[PDB]
Amino acid sequence: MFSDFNMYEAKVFLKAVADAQNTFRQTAQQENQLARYESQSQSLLNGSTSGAISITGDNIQQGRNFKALKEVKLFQYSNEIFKKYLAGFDSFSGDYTAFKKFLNESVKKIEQDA
Amino acid sequence: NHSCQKVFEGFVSALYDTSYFFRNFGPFKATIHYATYANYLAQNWAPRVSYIETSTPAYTLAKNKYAVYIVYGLIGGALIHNYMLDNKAAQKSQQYYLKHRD
Amino acid sequence: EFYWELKTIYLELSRGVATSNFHNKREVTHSIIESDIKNSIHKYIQLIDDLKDYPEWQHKVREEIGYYAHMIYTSVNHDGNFPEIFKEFNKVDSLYYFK
Amino acid sequence: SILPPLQYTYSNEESLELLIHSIKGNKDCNSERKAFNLCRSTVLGKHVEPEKCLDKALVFVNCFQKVRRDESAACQSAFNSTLECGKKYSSCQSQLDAYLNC
Amino acid sequence: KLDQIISYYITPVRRFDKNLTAEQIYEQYQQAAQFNEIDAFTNIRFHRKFKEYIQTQEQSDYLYEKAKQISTLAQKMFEKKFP
Amino acid sequence: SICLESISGTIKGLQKANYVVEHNPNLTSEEKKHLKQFLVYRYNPADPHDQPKYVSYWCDIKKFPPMFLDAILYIKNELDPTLSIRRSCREGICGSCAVNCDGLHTLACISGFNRDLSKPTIITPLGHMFILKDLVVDMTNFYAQYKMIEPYLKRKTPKPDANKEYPQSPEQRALLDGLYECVLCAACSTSCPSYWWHPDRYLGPAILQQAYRWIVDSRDEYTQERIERIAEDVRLDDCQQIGMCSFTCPKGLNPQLSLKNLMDMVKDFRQKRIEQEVL
Amino acid sequence: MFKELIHIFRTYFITFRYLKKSNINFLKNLSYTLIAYYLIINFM
Amino acid sequence: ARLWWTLDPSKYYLKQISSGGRNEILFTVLGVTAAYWYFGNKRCEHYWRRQIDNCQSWSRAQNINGNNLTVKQYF
Amino acid sequence: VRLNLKSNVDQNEYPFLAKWDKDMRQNYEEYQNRIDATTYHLQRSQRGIAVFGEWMYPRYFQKDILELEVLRRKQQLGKIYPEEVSSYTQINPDIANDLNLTFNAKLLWPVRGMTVGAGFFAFAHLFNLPYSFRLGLFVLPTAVELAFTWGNKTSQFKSIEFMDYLLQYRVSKALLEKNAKHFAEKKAAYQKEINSSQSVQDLYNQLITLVSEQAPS
Amino acid sequence: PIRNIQFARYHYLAAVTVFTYFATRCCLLDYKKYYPLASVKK
Amino acid sequence: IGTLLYGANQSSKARENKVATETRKERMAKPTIQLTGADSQNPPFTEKNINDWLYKTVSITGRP
Ligand code: SF4
Ligand code: F3S
Ligand code: FES
Repeated sequence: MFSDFNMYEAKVFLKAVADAQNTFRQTAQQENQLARYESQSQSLLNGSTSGAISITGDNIQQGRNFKALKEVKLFQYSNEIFKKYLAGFDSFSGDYTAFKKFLNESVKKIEQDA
Repeated sequence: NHSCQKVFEGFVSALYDTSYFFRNFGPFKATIHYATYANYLAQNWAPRVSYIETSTPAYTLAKNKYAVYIVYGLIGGALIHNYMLDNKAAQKSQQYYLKHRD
Repeated sequence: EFYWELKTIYLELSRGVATSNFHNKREVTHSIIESDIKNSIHKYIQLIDDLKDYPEWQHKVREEIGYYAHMIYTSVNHDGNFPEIFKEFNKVDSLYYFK
Repeated sequence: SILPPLQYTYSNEESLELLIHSIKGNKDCNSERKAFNLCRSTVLGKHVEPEKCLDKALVFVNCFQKVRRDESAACQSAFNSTLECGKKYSSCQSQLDAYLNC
Repeated sequence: KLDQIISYYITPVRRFDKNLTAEQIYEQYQQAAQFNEIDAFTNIRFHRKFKEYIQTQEQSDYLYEKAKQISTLAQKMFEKKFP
Repeated sequence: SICLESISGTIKGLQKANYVVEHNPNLTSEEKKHLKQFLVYRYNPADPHDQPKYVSYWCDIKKFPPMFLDAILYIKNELDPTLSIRRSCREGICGSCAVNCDGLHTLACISGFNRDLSKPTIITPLGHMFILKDLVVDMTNFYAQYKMIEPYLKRKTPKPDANKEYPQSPEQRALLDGLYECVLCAACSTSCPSYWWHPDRYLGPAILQQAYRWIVDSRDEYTQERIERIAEDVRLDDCQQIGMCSFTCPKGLNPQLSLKNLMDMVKDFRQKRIEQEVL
Repeated sequence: MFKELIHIFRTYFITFRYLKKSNINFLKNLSYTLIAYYLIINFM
Repeated sequence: ARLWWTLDPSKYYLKQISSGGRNEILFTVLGVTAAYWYFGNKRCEHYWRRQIDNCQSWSRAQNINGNNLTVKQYF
Repeated sequence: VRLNLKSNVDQNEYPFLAKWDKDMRQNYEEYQNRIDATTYHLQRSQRGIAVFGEWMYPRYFQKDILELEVLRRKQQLGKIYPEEVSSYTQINPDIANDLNLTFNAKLLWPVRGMTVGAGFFAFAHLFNLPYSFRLGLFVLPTAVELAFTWGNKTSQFKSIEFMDYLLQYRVSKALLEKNAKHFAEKKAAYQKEINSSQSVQDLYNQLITLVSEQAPS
Repeated sequence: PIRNIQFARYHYLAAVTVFTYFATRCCLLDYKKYYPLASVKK
Repeated sequence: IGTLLYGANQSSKARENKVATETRKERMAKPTIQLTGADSQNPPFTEKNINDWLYKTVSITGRP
């Protein structure tokens, strides 16, 4: 055990450290959310302008140019990347350590292919 | 009072009639009688630890001379087992989480 | 139930005469209370008469229920319609409580 | 089921070391902690503008990292002795004070 | 009691490295919350896979960091692939 | 109907009479004060315009024997004949002249009026009892209380002699001594706090002492029956050993001690109902 | 304490005499049940 | 009286059954058995709780009308 | 801790944020004093011995943890505007009633209890009864209303949830004002080319799901 | 002959004490009144 | 009474079957998902993920 004053000081220091980590995370999340919102707005405007997506109030339907959509291209590229790199993904039934090893191998392979 | 004394008397008569009807209606009356018997059994025959040992010790059953000790031992064993189980569960949860933290 | 009605009547009579009853102090009883007391006295007389076949039961009833009647009678002055209210009680049952 | 659940699981040794380092930091970098608390006390720096208090938070975090390092040989020895005493606890105030004076 | 309260308070602290610095910790927190375009398609699969592998905050953080790094690499590849 | 008016009158009437707690009417008009002052409670509930009207009378103390009853008679024979009082023995033996003599419930016959001409003396009825006339209380509730106690010798079995006196040693007759001297003055009962709260449900100190005397009779074989009849509800449980019964007893009795004995018997009877009833 | 409180109520409060002993016995049982329930709830 | 506070059990409530003493061993056994099920659930729930935030535990809120919960900038 | 009453906000570009800062600075001192009192009480209880402390704590110190949390939440959000409460009524009605019974914003008399008591007085004047009995009956419904009103501790949880929602809404709104000038250029073109009142956050979720559903891949 | 009269007396006294402790919170007091009249640490 | 209870259970089962048929039709209304090469080599169909592809049309290559 220790003194109650020392316990209070340690609690204050730990709370301060936690608050600093929360502030760092909040700043990172705010910057990322602002960037993501700008990118989403730009993508929606480009899609609507190109005649690829028709927005109707709250529902959106594929348009005539839906094949040239950047979102469709991104989905196809993500599928290709997952197939070529994350072969065992959604099917790797190993433990937490096995999954971590597979993820590390996939990340290393992606960096090698980068 | 006044002509409203008729209203007061009528209200009294209506309340008395309602009380009599609710009391003397077969199903509710049987249920109330059963509930009264159950309440008498619960209150008058409550599980007290102390009771009249009127009979002589040569006729006293050993279950009564050991009832207090048995009850106290059961309560103490339950408390100790609960504390031990809580400590063991906390330690096992800590260990399992540390293994799973990896 | 009869004894409780008599006791409630007695408690109503005593309630307006208590020293702590500053809420309402009426010297003369209301006509409702007098009529209720008269009806209760008639009922008590009839019930006591019906208890003639059992002398012990009749004596017990006169001792128990009649005590409240004597208490009420002593709590009310014998003026005006008081004899009209106490006509039934003040025949034999009055002397039982030395009245 | 009323106490708050634990989010990040640390071992007993890690908790004792973190407590000792937090005591050392509160006894050493209290100025940095106060600066961080004051910068993170207003509504703006608390929720609206988190980027403003970034410098003070970084200073406090660097101070905490240096304190928990215990690079000095005397500090390391004192921390090891205090950790041994705390583990023996499964008292120690003198060892804690000796570690603090280092 | 006091030790239990201290442990409960310390439970919310992320266990970073002792030798690591404030700048490195902040960069790692920034890398975790990294803005990527192709992540939207990768995030769904990553979360679906990690839903059965997340029981502790530390494991969740590790898996999320790995997923975020992979997503950033994939976003860089996508940016290099389609001008 | 008359509820609001009654409430207003009772609130105001009590408010308008709180300051004037003593009307203190004067019998006549006088200036020189060579006579003692007596405030006699006058309450004639026969005419509608009549209420407690305690009158201040002045008369020479030496004009009559220094007795409360004698002074009351002198005032009621010469000054104010309208006053009424019950008194027959005039020797403190019948309990008839029990009155509130200077803040105490005592028989007026065996009493002494104050000789301090400066200090006026106030005499009123028995207290918490229906007042039939000025200083005349009605013991109708008390008298019925004597009927409930069954104050008669009850024999479960007869004596074999059939021609002589019941065998009673002097000590056994002494067990009833000091309880048979009660004059039934109802002074102890009138000052009993238990009867002041529950006059109907409580027999009273005098009734309890009479019941104890009847139960403790050597010849009577209904002591258990007397205990059973007494140990019902708050008939005896109302008494809380306050002690005003013995201090207000003009006969020198110990109603508090009699009540203590009766309560001890009742409590032992409850134990005897369990100790002596098992098989 | 319950019997003493009941006696005190029946002594000072004249209005307390309007309730019969059957209700008082139900009142005492209800008070005992409430006390037991409160004792259990404070520990549960 | 003037002193009624006693520590003895109630003479009316100190009764005993015709089959022996008061039914206490069975009642105590039932109480202990019920406690095991009762104070086995809170122990399981309290000691097996983990706090995890993964950006998916949050879900788009909806009003009591079921529509997506959105508040205008100027209310 | 001792935040200055004077806020350095511009008050000419982000008025909502300026008002929020002014409100936070206004009520910071009293809230801090109350929080300090509660924390001192908690520390003293922790310093207790056996049944008087350190044994039933913080389990028996339940009313103090919630009070401290509520005080902290009230310190974080300066002043609650009545207009914003009604928006929270979209999720939970009677939020204003819960806040009034929890934050002591105004006087809380037993209105329904007073009406019930006056109702019994009408019967008291019809079937003639003592005025003391009439007053007792009038107090009894009022007393029941007061008892049912005070002590509402779940209302404190509801108010905590409302305060958290309001804090989140204010944080989001303040962020909108800061980037309003920057996002002004995109807003006009987005409104011109996208006839949609729903948020783009859910709209993007629709487009992503549609692409994952029906796309040439 | 009341069996375990000491046990009954102890149970009654303990029940009274527990009822007083739980209903009045005498052992768990609030020191916020003396909080202003205190010396702050740190 | 037993027959009435069985009939009520059967009616509830019929309603549930109708709901499930509507859900399955909606799921099958999606276009076919190709599974060739590695997609066929390591199909995403998993026991924990089976609920994510029930009545979902795929076109997988393989050797029977
Ligand atoms: S016991 Fe004494 S005071 Fe009481 S009635 Fe008899 S003589 Fe009077
Ligand atoms: S004052 Fe009452 S307590 Fe008894 S002896 Fe007297 S009746
Ligand atoms: S005249 Fe009888 S005692 Fe006074």
